[PDB]
Amino acid sequence: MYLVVQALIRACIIKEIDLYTEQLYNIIKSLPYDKRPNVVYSDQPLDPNNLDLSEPELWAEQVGECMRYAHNDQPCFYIGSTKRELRVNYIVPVIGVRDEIERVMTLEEVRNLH
Amino acid sequence: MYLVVQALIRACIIKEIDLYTEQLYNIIKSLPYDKRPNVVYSDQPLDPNNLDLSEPELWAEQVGECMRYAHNDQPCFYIGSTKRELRVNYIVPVIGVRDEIERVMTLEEVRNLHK
Amino acid sequence: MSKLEKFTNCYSLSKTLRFKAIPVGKTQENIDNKRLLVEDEKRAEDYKGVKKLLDRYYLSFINDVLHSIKLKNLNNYISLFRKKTRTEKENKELENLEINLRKEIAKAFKGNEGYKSLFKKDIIETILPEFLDDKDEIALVNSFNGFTTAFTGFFDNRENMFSEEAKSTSIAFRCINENLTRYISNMDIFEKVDAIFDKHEVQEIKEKILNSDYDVEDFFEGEFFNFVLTQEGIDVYNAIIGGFVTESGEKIKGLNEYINLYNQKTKQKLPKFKPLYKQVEGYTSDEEVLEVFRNTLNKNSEIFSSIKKLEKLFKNFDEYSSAGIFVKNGPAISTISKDIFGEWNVIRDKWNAEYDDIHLKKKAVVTEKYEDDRRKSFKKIGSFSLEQLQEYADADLSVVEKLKEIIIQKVDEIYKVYGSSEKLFDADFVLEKSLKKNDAVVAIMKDLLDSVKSFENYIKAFFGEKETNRDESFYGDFVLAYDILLKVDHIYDAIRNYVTQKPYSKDKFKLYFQNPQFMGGWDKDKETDYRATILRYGSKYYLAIMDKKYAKCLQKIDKDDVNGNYEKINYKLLPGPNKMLPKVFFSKKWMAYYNSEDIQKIYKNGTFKKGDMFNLNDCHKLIDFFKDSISRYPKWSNAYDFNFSETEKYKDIAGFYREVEEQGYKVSFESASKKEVDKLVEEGKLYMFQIYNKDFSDKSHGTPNLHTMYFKLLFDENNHGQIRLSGGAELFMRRASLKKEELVVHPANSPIANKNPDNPKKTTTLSYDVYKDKRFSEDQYELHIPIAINKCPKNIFKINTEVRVLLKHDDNPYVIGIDRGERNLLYIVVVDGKGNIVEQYSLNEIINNFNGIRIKTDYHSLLDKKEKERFEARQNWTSIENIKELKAGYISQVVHKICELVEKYDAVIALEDLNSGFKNSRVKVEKQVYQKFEKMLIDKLNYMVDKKSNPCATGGALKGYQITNKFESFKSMSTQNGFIFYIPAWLTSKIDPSTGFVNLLKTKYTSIADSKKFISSFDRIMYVPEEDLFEFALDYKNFSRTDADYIKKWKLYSYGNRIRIFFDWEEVCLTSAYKELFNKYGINYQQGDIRALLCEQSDKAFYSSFMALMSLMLQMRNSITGRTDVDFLISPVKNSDGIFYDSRNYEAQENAILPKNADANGAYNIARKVLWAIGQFKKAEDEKLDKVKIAISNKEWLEYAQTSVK
RNA sequence: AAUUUCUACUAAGUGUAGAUGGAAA
Ligand SMILES: [Mg+2]
Ligand SMILES: [Mg+2]
Repeated sequence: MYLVVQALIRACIIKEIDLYTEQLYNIIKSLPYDKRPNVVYSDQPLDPNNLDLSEPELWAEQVGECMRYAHNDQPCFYIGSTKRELRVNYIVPVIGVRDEIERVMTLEEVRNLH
Repeated sequence: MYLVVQALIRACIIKEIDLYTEQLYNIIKSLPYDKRPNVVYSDQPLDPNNLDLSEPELWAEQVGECMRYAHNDQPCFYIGSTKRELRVNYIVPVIGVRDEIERVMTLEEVRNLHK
Repeated sequence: MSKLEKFTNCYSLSKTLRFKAIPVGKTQENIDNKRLLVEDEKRAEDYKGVKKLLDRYYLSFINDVLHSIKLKNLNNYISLFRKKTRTEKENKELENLEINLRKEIAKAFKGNEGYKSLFKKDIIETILPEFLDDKDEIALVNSFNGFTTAFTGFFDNRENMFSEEAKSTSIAFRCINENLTRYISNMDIFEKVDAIFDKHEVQEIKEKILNSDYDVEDFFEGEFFNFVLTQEGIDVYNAIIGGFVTESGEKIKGLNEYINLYNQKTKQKLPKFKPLYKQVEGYTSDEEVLEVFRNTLNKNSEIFSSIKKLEKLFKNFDEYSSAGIFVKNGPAISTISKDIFGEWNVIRDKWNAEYDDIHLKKKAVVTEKYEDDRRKSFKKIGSFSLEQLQEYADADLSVVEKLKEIIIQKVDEIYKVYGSSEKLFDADFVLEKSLKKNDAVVAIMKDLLDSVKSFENYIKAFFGEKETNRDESFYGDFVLAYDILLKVDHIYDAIRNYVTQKPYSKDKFKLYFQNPQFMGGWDKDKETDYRATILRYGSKYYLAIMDKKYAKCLQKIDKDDVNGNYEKINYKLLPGPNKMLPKVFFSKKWMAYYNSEDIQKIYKNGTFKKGDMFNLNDCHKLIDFFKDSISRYPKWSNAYDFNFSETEKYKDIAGFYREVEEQGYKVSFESASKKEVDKLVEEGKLYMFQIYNKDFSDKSHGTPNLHTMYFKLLFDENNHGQIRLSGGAELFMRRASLKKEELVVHPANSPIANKNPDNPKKTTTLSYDVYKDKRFSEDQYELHIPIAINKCPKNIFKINTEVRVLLKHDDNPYVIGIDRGERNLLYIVVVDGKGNIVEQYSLNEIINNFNGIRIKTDYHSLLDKKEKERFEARQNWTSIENIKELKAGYISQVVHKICELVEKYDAVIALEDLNSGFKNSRVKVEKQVYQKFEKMLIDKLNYMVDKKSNPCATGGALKGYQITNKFESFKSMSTQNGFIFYIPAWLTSKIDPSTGFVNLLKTKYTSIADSKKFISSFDRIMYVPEEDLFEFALDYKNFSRTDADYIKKWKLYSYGNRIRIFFDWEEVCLTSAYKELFNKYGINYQQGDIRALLCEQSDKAFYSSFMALMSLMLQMRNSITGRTDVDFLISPVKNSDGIFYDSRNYEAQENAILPKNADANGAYNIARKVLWAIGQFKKAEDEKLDKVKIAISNKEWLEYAQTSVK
């Protein structure tokens, strides 16, 4: 009796995550290179409410250049510098600087980070 | 049952409207004022997909300042010039003049309105 | 010395600086804990209540005193009115009896039955408490004990009500001009039809119900007008006419209804009575405005009933007296001639032809002054009958029938609109948006109110102002309907002031701080009673208000050098010495000051004032009494440095008082220890507001405002007496008008776009937040300090005469000339004393100059954008107040560009004169905004001042020029004001400036007789082959109305091309067009003068098209309405050299010697007229200069414009 | 799109350029 309801949740949560990444692509594009936050880039849509930070897979680096895709309008991201050739489609900012993620930084604190 | 899904898909439509307005408000905030597209405004969400352009209660004017609310960050717009104080929350760019609205302008065109 | 340096220090001129007061330290918490706001917010919220109560008491007083009035002159006025005056110098005594009548009604008003304890402080203190029987209504008026000074303006306006100034806001004018008129009118209307109403149907009933004493005849009989002056009187009069209610649902029928039903005869048309007048919307909530709209315009309300009654009354336009319905002469005839006849100026022309056949002789041409007198006689005409308007037309075209058709058309328009608006009149309607943002709801209100109002404005013409026999059977019903229809004005002005009203609000109330005399002045001795001082620390000026109970809290404070010391501003000025010194020295203090009888007896006679030739010893005797008494009266000797002049300087008494007032201003600085006053703040004993505005804040670097400069100079050391602090400050509080759920903010570090397209830098990344109306979303105290610039003026003299004397004796006077335009909002050209153009440009681009860089804000492309914005807004009510608030924030940045030239050139200014001109409907700055410009350029030249100048130098903020008189009224803008010459603007733009040509013909087609007479009135029509031109040698003597010109012998050509309007547009070439026209009809145009050849063709297709090209030859004003880049004026007449004037040959020059556009020509020829006036000043003698006329009439002007260029 | 307040702004970053006579009816 749950034929498509799951396919409704999987679209609502993805649209919410896309709105989040579009609200974050600006707050990243307007910062000096040395004040970016620490991202948990995954190239799979990530949630900011929980994010399941206990998973040993989510990394922690400062974000690089945030580039607006040209085929569609997706806000892709680079990590570190352009010499890593790392390019991601989904990120989340955390105050877990090195590899231990204490907390996920909220939007008003990645704005205030300037 | 089947009348709860149709009380939840109308909450995917709204998370689509918000994403569309946030994509727009960052593509209107850059064009210089003499190139901002003609828009159809409303204080209730406007689906830019269908929009039933034939409805007679939606005009088409320019879009002035695109500001951003204080408490939340809902991107309010400003039809015409600011001093009219015609603040509307949801717009959708069309290609028609004042009332003979032709068709809904797609985001690629609003983006290529700056060149 | 320039012409200006003489004009300073002329007269006194008071302004009101404002500021924001920021509560400093712990004063905000103290004002909140002692509750000093909700008290003063409750007062100025219930003050409207005491206004209601005082109006109630005034009405009770008036109705209690008009039961004792007696108009004794009435028994003679009643007979003097119906004399058939036929004035013959006999109605002047009628006017005098009427004046004495309205006065003897205001004798008891002005003199007796109180009127003393009515407008003083007593009424709210002691009188009104008696006059009440409620406790609520007594609590209000008891709370205002001592705060009477919060009324004085109200009481001011309530003296207009008891006087007889012949104004709508008076009692006598109400009960004399609008009662006695209708009283005698209805009395005679009854005398006509007295024996119609038989006894047993109206009299037996109207006796028992109304009064049953002096029943029905006495109210019409005799002088019972001395009974219909109260409110019960006029109520019983309308009970005679309109009827009673008999306190139930009976509603017996009244006299007017009896005349109505007496249409049993079906040929009644009988004159119905008229009532008597009697003395004494929304804008709150959207639902209220919608309810008022529905209740005042739905198909049941009185306005729609009146529209129906007018539709009926004008459907029967045949069965009325076609010699008794009077259209009103004025603006309405201009349009009535377009509706009825078919042209814009048919009626005026028929009337001019008739007046010609009466007053003018059979002279071969009119005379300019004769035509002016004819225009004047027309303007004096009051009204027109429908009979006359029938005479001005031919046969087979009625005038009553055409008007009936037109009015029926307008009423069908109103009905169609009401049909397209039925959705809004349903009782079960609801809104999806707020009315201010809703437009499909405001568009309907506007489409309905514009229909009703443009019906009411086209009907009003049927009044004609006071006449001979009229059609009472028409005017009874007409006035009864129209006086109801007139309320659409109230509705349309109180719904537009709610759809336009901005989102915030500046609604404030006044803070008193538990004290009636708060801040009423700054005096040293009276601090403990006013409780307000102005401390100053560094470069920041603090207000300081003590409290209620610690008035002695700012005295025991010494300097003590603790590295913090507030300064403190003191030494009160001198109040009104001309009455003060006589009061301060003759207040019965002669007991133990002096011993002499000589001074006392000349005091008894009072022989020290005027009323005699003059004396050297008596005047200075009292002068020396005052002098040697102030120099020994210690209260003033120690305070002011009374350094009077010598004895031989005095020549009158006024000099002494002016000197005493000039010397009594010593704003001085005392010191005070900073920690003591700060602790006083913290103890809750001193409220220290800081005066502030964005030019005091430390992060501001540019030029300060003007008023900030005045407020800083109030306390300078080089400000001796020029700008002084006239007491009477105030402190208001403004609550926040924006919900904090409604601020919008350009977020921090988000690149913003720049609205100015002529700005190079096209973004902005500010590192903070830029809120919108941040100032309206917070409680803001504001402070109003009045100042009085040039209080004691030295150089007193009349200016209209001194400017003339200064112009006569000057050899090379420049003249600025300012005129509007079609492609330029305001064109300026400044011409020197000979006629040369020394500078000319447009004010469309205001170039703002700051920090050495200049950025040019356009103001024409901006107004063009707002017009394109208004074009597609569907409601045009807040989008046409934006343009009206732009065009009036543009003529405040033109005023600087004019007060820059007036100082750079010492010029006079030549402005258009708006009482006598008709600018052609496409000029940008319309008249209603120009009058606002000429009134904003006078209020600036009153005290012209340059912000960027040394504040002492002539021109700077302390010694600014005063080159114009104060602004009196919009109709007192004529023929002179200081440096501002008002010159009329006829024959100013369509007059070529190389020669002085002008086009005085009439080149429209009428027939073949007129056309042949025209082509025969020339002297030569010859094709010169060497120039490929068609020389038309004309002499202005043959044609008509050309008495204005001077040369009268012109050689027109066909040079250049023209731009036919066709709204299409077509560029035609004149020589080629003439060749084609002459070939199309086979006219050998190579036989020199082809005059006789031209008078051969006999069709209507030739002279209908030849006149067209002949008109295109005399145009000189070619426009396209599509490009500002191609507009030009060209002249068809060679000048003394041989070349034509082609304004396109000067657009490509840096500083030409002739007008470049066709708008620089307008202002150039507006400045030349003033050069001609200056010319006149160089003739008369300095005793006659006050009499030289300036209104340069067209003949003089054409002569001066055609002789100057040789 | 910040202001004693109005208009035009962003004008080199909590502001720039002009104007501004308030209270009252
Ligand atoms: Mg603004
Ligand atoms: Mg400034």
